[PDB]
Amino acid sequence: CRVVRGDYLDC
Repeated sequence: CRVVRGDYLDC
């Protein structure tokens, strides 16, 4: 998983 700034998946 990378990050959530337009980068997270479902974790």
